[PDB]
Amino acid sequence: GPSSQNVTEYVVRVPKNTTKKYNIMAFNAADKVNFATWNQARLERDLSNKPEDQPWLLRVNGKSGRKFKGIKKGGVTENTSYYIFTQCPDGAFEAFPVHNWYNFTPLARHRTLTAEEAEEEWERRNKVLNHFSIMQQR
Amino acid sequence: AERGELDLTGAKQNTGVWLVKVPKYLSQQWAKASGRGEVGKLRIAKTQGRTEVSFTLNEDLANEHPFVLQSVGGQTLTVFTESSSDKLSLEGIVVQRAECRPAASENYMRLKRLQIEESSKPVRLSQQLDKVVT
Amino acid sequence: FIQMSVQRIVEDAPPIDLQAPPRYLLKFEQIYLSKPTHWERDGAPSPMMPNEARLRNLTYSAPLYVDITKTVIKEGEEQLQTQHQKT
Amino acid sequence: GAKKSAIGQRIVATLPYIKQEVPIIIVFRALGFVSDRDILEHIIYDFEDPEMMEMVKPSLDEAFVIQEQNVALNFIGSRGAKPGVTKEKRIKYAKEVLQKEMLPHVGVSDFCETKKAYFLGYMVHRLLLAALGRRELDDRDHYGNKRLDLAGPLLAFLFRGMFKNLLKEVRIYAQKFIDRGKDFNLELAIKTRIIS
Amino acid sequence: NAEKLVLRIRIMNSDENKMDDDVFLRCIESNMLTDMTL
Amino acid sequence: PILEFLEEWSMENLEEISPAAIADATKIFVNGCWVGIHKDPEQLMNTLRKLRRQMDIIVSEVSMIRDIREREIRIYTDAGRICRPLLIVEKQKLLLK
Amino acid sequence: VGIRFCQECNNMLYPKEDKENRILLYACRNCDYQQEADNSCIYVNKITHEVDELTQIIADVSQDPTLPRTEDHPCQKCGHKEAVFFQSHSARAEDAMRLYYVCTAPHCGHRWTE
Ligand SMILES: [Zn+2]
Ligand SMILES: [Zn+2]
Repeated sequence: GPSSQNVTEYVVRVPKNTTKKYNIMAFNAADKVNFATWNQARLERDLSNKPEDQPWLLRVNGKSGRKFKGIKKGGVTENTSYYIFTQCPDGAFEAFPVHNWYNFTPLARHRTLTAEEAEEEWERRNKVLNHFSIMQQR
Repeated sequence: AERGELDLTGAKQNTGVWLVKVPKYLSQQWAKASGRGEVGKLRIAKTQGRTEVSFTLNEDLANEHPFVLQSVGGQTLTVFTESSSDKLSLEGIVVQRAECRPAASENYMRLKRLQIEESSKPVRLSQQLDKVVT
Repeated sequence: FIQMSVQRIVEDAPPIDLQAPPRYLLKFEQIYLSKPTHWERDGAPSPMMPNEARLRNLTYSAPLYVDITKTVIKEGEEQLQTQHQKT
Repeated sequence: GAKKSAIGQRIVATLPYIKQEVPIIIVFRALGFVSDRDILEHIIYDFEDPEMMEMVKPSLDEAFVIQEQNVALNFIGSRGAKPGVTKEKRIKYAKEVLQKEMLPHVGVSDFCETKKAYFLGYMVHRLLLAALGRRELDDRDHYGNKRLDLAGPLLAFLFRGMFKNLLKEVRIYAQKFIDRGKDFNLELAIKTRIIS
Repeated sequence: NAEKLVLRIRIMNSDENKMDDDVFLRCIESNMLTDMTL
Repeated sequence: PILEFLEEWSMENLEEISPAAIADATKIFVNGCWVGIHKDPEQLMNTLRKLRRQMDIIVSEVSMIRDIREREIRIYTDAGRICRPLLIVEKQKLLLK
Repeated sequence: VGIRFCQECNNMLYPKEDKENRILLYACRNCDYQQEADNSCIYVNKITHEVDELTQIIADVSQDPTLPRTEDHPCQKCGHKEAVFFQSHSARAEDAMRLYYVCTAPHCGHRWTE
């Protein structure tokens, strides 16, 4: 059929400026990220340092859902550029430079041992019993 | 609905986009005018059991760019944008990755050498001074 | 070392920031070297030949100069930038 | 020991400007990799190798208590040569130590933690191969592991120490005059005998 | 007679009837490998 | 110049890769810094060797080492490396004529 | 031997026993998560460790010009006469003199030992 030999060619457009900047969001394969349950999400700068030069914090479904932290790619693309092609009704490809690259990883939520609590366990770090029980006591 | 809410509509539509790695000279030429609305045409040719992607530089822009696809199963990529009006949205999900390579091999290095020399202009070196400073 | 390392060392040095409140900055940019010179008792410079250094027990050394740019801010919406060439 | 020989052999790291070494996994926690899979992905590149996975088990147990990046940073800061007065300052000190002092050749930028984790994992990966006998130990006598400091690099070593003194000296000279209220003469601030 | 020589070991019944039922075997296994003398 | 050329060729940066890809690929080291990974080490070494011999981007004193068993390519550009000139042999023949 | 990671926080799963059912369970720490173990072996170490070197051998070594090449041991997979032979030369063996052969034909990384 036509698909066996289909040839497609589209025009490429590079607008001088866009109101919204384009950046890449990367998720590790092992994360098994699924957007079906992403009913609501929140993306904002971190408050630990306390703006444009700080990491990005991503929250999904409020506190109940998973939380991800994005970090700007340290390696700069001085000799490289990245472009994204998006389908449009006019049928011409549009390329937007990647303003930033962000790597997001899930953050586990639970009663993580505090800094003060970790001090007590440091005494038994060399010799500890029933690693499971340590969390139960906490 | 709030300022920090993310418009995840693009994810719902499962829109697919392509991530392309291109050299600076190709983008530099685009950055030269960057306002004519046209820089070239992307041609994709498919056969019975093989697909090839190539890009052609505009004749006016100049005054062949074969494309190689890459597997995207090892990492999941998504594209999002931040609006100047504080309205973040997700453009779509990356479905394929491609890279651009130079058709020429010998004379292409000549252009790279000029860039390396050009980037060497800020590299300041000590200067011999004929007469002692008085 | 002379052509690259010395210049890189001077360039890589952080600018000197001083606060009084007037603020002072010193930035070193360009490094110059003159030919090995010897200064007589009267203070007249002259090129130093290696044999003369050997005979007169001198050190075969070349003067080193650096271009220093000084910028001063006195919280009066005025900035004065004075450069001392070949310091 | 009863439990000493059960976990096995654990890996520690001796980072600069820290009096005592720290568990290896803690350094990964400080760099921003919390989950075990994320840390092990930087150390073991082939999960199908059971031999490599066992070698890191004792290291994971040692740093089991520390489960957050901030907790790990505080642990690193607590052992710093200059312990912080408060917990917040300890984290800042630990961040600075890893940012610049740890594997500086990998990077010093604020966003180089990922690159430093890969190389640090490579250092661990190289250690495991030596422990597993898969790779031969490096030879100190092998002359491709050596470098020769010629006149240039030797002189460049002196110049930075002597140039730092020059810049320190002008700072001290200028500070006296600035505090006095009078501007300072740049020519007089420079002590030429320092380099000569 | 079997080509493979085997020796199955289990903890006493009285204790079964405090440290850990699983880790203790590793401590025994490591202890018996080196400390024990045949 | 080495890093710029490597990025141009089919070398993936460490940041932009998943760890699952590092198993098959060969690590690329430049002055001891793990720059990235490459899927065709043999072709890269041929290209790297060609550039050095033509003195295009790679200077003569740059040493490229491929550890085939360890799946690592080490490129060294720093000072202090002791080297000697050796005649290149191709197909059991001297390129010197 | 199999190493399992938690599906919630991607942390290590350690063996655990449920007295209610008396079945091995891999329970995540600090995650109140449990999984049904199937291997039934939680720990195994081989002191002799007769691990095959062919698995460790990498087919790319056939491109090494410093390795000797023999035409007297043709590849079984493809019949290529040329082969590159070497010794493991890896610690923990205590006797490393046998030769492992790797086919030199491109795309055929067949490895064998005589
Ligand atoms: Zn878990
Ligand atoms: Zn074969």
